[PDB]
Amino acid sequence: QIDKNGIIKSAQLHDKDVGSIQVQVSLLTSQIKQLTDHLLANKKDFISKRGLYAKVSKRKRLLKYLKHNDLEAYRNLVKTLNL
Amino acid sequence: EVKNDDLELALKKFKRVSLEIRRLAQRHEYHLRKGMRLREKRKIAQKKRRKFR
Amino acid sequence: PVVALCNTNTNPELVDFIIPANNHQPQSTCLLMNLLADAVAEAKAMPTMFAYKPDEEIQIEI
Amino acid sequence: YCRFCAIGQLRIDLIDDLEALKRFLSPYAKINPRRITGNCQMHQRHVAKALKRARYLALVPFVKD
Amino acid sequence: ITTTKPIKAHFDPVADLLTKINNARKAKLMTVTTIASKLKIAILEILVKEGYLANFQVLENKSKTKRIVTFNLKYTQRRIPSINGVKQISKPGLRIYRPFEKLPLVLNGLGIAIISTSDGVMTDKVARLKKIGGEILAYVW
Amino acid sequence: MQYNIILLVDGSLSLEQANQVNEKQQQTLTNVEGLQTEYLGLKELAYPIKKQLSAHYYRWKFSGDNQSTKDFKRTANINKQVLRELIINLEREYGYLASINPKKQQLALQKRAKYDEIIARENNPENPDVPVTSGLASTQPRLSRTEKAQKPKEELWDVVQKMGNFD
RNA sequence: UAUUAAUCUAGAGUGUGGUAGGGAGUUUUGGAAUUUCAUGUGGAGCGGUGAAAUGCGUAGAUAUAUGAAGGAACACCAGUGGCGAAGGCGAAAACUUAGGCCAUUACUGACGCUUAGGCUUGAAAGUGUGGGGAGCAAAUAGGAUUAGAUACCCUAGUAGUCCACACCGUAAACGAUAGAUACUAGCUGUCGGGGCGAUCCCCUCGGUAGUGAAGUUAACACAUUAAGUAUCUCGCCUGG
Repeated sequence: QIDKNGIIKSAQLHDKDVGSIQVQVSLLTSQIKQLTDHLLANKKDFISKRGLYAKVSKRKRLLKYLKHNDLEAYRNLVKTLNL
Repeated sequence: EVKNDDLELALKKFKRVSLEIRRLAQRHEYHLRKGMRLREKRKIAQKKRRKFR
Repeated sequence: PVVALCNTNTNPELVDFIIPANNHQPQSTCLLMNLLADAVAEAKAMPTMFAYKPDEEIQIEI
Repeated sequence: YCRFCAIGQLRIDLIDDLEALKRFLSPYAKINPRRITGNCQMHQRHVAKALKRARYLALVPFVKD
Repeated sequence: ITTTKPIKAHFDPVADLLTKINNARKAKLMTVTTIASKLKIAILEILVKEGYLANFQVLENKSKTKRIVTFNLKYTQRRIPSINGVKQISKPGLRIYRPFEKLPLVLNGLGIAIISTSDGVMTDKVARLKKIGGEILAYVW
Repeated sequence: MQYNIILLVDGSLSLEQANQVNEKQQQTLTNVEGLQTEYLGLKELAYPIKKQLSAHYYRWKFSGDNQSTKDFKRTANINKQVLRELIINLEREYGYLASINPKKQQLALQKRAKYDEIIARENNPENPDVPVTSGLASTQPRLSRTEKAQKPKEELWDVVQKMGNFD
């Protein structure tokens, strides 16, 4: 469980945007936190490791896209440390 | 088996079901591999489909 | 050239004059054949039979 | 014809229609081919799974000759 | 008019429109839709005003978000296509340019080509007339 | 979520002891107790389970958390008075949406369609008649506006005459 | 075209609703069955072969009723079946979960393809640590086959054949079709969703299959899941 309904309302810039970048990266880091525990529990579920690699690659792509187009791209670092 | 109450109709049912039993047994006295298994499975499926189509 | 009683699904590139009418069924083939015979019958100074007569054609099958 | 493609009971367990499972059950406690179930995929896999469910719970015999 | 189905730009303007021309020439059809672009607008109008295909219309949606173009090809009662073959020499990653002295003719007696030097679209004859070299679009015959 | 639990009893003992051991097994749940008390009477098994031929089958269904299951697994197996351990949460393909369930009319249509009451009714399934609702609204409307004026052309079939002038 | 500041969604993802599937792992078990060990039945044979032999056989074989123990794989539905990046994934579950699909009228706005390097798995066998050897059977032995039996069958039998740790990365790892965006005749069968709405069909978004146009390929043959015309990125071919 990730409790998407409880985390969607915590990183938003408006009251109707649901597809923003910040909510996307919040979802991605929440998935990272969940699946890290999942993989350290089950060490042979390699399809889960491939999926985690896919989400971390997508998160890195999003971070690069932000750092390329927008200077305001480090709010999510000061709350949840990355890199 | 069960249902032996007729002189010949029950005999026909018994022989048909026993032929089925023997055919089911034919795949259980020799060694085979998974690919070979898939092979006779596909062959039997195609043969039955040609029987019905 | 040659004219063809062109049933649908046939190749139109082979045919030069197309007649789009039913021919698999006989009820249309008889009428079409009679019409073409009447069309070609004028060469003999022999009057046509159908296409101008109000009487209906005959059809018998069983 | 399939009994289950037409009514849309939308759920299969032991106490939806057990006598229907028995009718679907072979005289030798097996499962009838596609010619009897009347369908291809989904109600068929539903009833096969349910017959397995009852088999584990011993509502129908594994083998009865 | 109101085709009520979506279309999208495929990879790139020049090859996107040339793919639809390929479809036109091989499928022997009449009307083909696609998305709009200034380059495609200019090449279509210069190609039609010289008399090489049929007419075309530019269309837009209810909201000012998307612009599309459909195009028709000249045909005859004898059912003869007006196009025999199209080939682009320039491709994504290969943007070759020519000077005025070396302007590639197109099978001089027959072919038609467009050269975007600096002013949108100019055909080969006016390109020679103005003595200016640029980017060759493609060869059509 | 909601759960479906089946429980068994050992031997042909009385009913009060069965209810008592059922209650004893019920308290094993970790935090949530929404039990439903019912049983299927007494049914004879087609094959022996451990050494007996008949037993009582009890059922429960509560809505709680998923941790309320493993405790039952290590407790019921330890209890030597149970014979079977079916535990199903919800994961068989099921529907409860209030737009598909109101379709039992088929059954209401079924029995009367197949029930034999008059020697004149002759029916057989797999027969197409295509009842029509006269409207689907599934067409994905997209309108456009014209911004340039040009003229189209009409098309006929390629009719060819082989020189038509042999005379 | 680069460069650029702002841009607008259809590209593309995210949310919502519906729906599907042997997707992966972990933990519990069940059955029939084989083998073995026992308690009763019975007396000359039993096990194999184009024909015969090795082996077992009054220290009651085989057969036969029941019990007990245990190791592997999950008949039956399982099909022109579905998912899975690949191999593969079929008894029953609970758990943690993975990727889809469909309407997406919501949200953001070019974030999208490739990616030599770097990593993620990897059919089987084998290697080094624990269980087990129930069946199987490389090797070894014995009996027949022919001048020849290190192979062709029978008897046993060697590790391995599974469950845990660390490997090793080769497969005819096959659709012999690198991975995406377009379009193009049809026809038939088949799975999911939507409304329609007893099953029966009418459409749409999709995948899985055959048939078969132009057109292409030397030919076989490919085709709406291209080997057709296009285009993009990484690899390979320049004779054994």
